[PDB]
Amino acid sequence: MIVPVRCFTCGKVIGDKYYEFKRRVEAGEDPEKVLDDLGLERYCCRRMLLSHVELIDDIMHYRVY
Amino acid sequence: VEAVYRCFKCGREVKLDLSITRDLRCPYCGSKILYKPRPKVPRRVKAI
Amino acid sequence: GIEVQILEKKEDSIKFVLKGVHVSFANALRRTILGEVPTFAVDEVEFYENDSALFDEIIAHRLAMIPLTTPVDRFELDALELDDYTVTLSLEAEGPGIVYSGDLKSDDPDVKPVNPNIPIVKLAEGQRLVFNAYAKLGRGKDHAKWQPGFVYYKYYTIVHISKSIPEWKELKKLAKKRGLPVEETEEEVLVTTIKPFYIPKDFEEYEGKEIWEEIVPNTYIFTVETNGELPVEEIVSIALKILMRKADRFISELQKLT
Amino acid sequence: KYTRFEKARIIGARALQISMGAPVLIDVPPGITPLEAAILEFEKGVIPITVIRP
Amino acid sequence: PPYNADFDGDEMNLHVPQTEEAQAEARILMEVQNHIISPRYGGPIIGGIQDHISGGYLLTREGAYFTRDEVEQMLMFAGVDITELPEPDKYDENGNPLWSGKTIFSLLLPEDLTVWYRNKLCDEPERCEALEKLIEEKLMPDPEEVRKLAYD
Amino acid sequence: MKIEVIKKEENLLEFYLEGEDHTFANLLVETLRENPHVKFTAYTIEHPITMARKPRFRVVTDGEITPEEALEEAAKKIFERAKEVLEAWEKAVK
Amino acid sequence: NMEDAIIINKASIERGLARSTFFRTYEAEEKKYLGGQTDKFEIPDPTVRGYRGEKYYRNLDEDGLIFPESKVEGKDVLVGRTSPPRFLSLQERRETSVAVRPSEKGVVDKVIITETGDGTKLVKVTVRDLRIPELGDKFASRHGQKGVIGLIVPQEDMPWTESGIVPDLIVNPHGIPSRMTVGQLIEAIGGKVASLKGRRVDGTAFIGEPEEKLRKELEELGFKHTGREIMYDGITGKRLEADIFIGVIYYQRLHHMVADKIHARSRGPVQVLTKQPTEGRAR
Ligand SMILES: [Mg+2]
Ligand SMILES: [Zn+2]
Ligand SMILES: [Zn+2]
Repeated sequence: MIVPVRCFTCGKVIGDKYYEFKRRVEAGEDPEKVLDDLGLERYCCRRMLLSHVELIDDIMHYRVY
Repeated sequence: VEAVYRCFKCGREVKLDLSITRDLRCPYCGSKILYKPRPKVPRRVKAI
Repeated sequence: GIEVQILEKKEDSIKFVLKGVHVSFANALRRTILGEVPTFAVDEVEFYENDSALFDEIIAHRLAMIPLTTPVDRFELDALELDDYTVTLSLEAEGPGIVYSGDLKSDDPDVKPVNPNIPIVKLAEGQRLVFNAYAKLGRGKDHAKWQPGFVYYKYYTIVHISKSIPEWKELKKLAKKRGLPVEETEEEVLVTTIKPFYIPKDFEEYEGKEIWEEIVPNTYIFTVETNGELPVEEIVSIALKILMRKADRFISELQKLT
Repeated sequence: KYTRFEKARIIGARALQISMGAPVLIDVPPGITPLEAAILEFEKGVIPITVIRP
Repeated sequence: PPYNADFDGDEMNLHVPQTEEAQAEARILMEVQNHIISPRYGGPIIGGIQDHISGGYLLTREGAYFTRDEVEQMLMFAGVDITELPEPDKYDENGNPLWSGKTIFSLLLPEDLTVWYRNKLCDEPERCEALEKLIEEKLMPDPEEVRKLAYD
Repeated sequence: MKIEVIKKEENLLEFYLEGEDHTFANLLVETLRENPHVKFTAYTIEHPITMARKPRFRVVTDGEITPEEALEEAAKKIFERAKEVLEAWEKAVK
Repeated sequence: NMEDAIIINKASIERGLARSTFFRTYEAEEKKYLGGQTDKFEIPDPTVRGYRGEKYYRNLDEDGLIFPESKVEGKDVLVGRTSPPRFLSLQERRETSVAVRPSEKGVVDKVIITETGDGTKLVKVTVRDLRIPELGDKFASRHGQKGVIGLIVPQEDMPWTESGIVPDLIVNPHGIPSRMTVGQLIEAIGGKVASLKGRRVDGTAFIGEPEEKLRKELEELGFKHTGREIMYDGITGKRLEADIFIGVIYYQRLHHMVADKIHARSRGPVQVLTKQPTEGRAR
């Protein structure tokens, strides 16, 4: 429901780079250039950022106490 | 046996005794749905 | 003789060439780094309040996944039996906002999260999250949470491109584009495979008979990177010292048979 | 000579006899189970049960 | 194959006999190694499938050769109680010894087995006909004569 | 690490090595194969799940030296190579 | 991995791959019988008939309801409730507590108290259970290829490509020719092409991106157009003889988990009429 901390395959921590990637790719910058800037060489990491969907934001509206 | 509960809609403190209560409802809103709040004792979870 | 040559060096990655070593020892070093080098990691969490949208077992995993720095001087990281020293991480948050790894407060100044920007959980208004997390030394084979980084290697190979090919200039341009060292010679172009080099579709016919390859024996291009828990040089040294300690213990146990 | 049905029947009878308290006619390794004891007696040839054939 | 089972979600039941006679019946009549040959057509029902056949072809195909470590490791993995490697089939450049797949496979067969037939890979009947002629003329051909006419 | 002997002969030694896996076993057997007096040597994991930490070994020699002595020689060569690699790493990294 | 079995990496599982959670809701009514007799939520006294072990009431509150976030086990009581007696006894109260299913386990997530249509109290309790992937769990791609996890392999044993990739999953090459699912092979190339170029690939039925475009684009990025990479064996540390097809494929975890299918009966109870063992895992 939230961005994972590390890539499932290699283990590199990519949890902090999701919002930066989303913002820069929204601004208009080329997604591949943004990924290369962030330092994600192996496509195992790039998959995790490219395919992730943020789903914490629409389940927070229901609370259980 | 008095105990505290949390309302379903407004999520506010409701204190009621179910064993003797006949009309179970939140006093602030007519909701008949209440939660039993989590206890305050610490709980241990394995980080697996 | 045995020698090590550095090719690249940066903040969290080291690239070097190992020479004179059999494949078995190289694979042993890789496996030792992957599984034997110990680090700090969260192993048990004691929640007091958790009103967030995520259950306890998800927040616990996220806490465990965060890398924590590991001091090198204070502990015998190369010992075959590790210490049971425990470091407690505490946190208390409330209200709207994203809980970051930088909000964790540690008992020990030498053990703290490496990256202070990793998100943990989003909290709405009126939501509180209070817990204590206990971190202890552990190895990379019992659980992936204790891995110090990631390591792989490849053979050190030289790809020979005959100039008899009508359009070898395109191959040379592609090799220079990929960033590999190219040493042009007479009738033959030498490409050093620092990084993988796959010939294109149109040149696939020339493979073997004209585009042949040469594997330099006992030479491997290592690649080691870390998440920041330990410097890469310390990781390699610790793995190498564990390799000696295991051999010494085997010598002792074998001598016990007489 | 023996049909597999006869062999199975003989072994099943011997194992039940041994379990119910009959002595073993051959030395056996300790910890063995009665069925294996009966099978051992059989392949060793010490069988006290014979089969009736018309 | 006897169970007609594949590991795509199939569930299979297990039963435990409770009496000594039932256990003896299960042990003597119902052992798996007893039912290798199917009663329907008198042929084997238990046998190698898929990767077994593919690996056998890879091992016994023409041109297959293995090194010292590969031979030792594969023999130890198979469980063969060997304590001395046979003579190398060929010597690689740099002086390394090599063993063919035929030699490795022959260590699993009984010491006195003899048989010949045609397999599904037959594509040039002349090659098979020559071998059949050589075997027919004398019931024991010279192995160094067969190895010149060896065909997959 | 424990050594549990399964069986032994005039020139054969077969033993478990509990607390180990392919990482050390493969290196040890590959070091052993360099010794000219070792006729046959190999290891295996009898089951990838239950015997994950119990690699079974077999060492056979030609009688010139005891298998227990060849194991000592291999384990000493391993230590020498590891140390001499570490020195080069230390000198090159700084 | 033969006969449609699959092999999965241990490290990836430990990092949060296919990890799932299971939910189940229990229900308990405080029925009101004719003649004024009624049930009641309470701690069952040892006097009452049918009183199970005190061990099973370890996680109950004085109002008769379980504390949320308390971990429970098999046949543990969630809601304690006593019922009016049966005339064969007398001056007794039948124990009619609602308990966890005999083979299930987890943690109580939430407790809800409501009123039915007739005003009687109604309590619903949901128990959540973590389900880490294990042997026997079923995985299926969307091309109809399905299987179960045959083995969980440590990361250092898995082979790695010379470009630094470790497979998350390994499948047998034997089912591909018989199943004739070329679309899965095309999706394998397309996934890596999308993950390498930084944007998703359209896979519409009859107007999706053609195979030849993807093959050329993969070669443009520096890989081989066949999708084959050189890997090194994770045990011997030397490269395999043949180039290996590796890509990225969408896989789904099915709700056929072995934790819900395993079932064993020693003696159990018996049916009233035929005096034979009952039917189903639940009883
Ligand atoms: Mg099936
Ligand atoms: Zn990655
Ligand atoms: Zn209310």
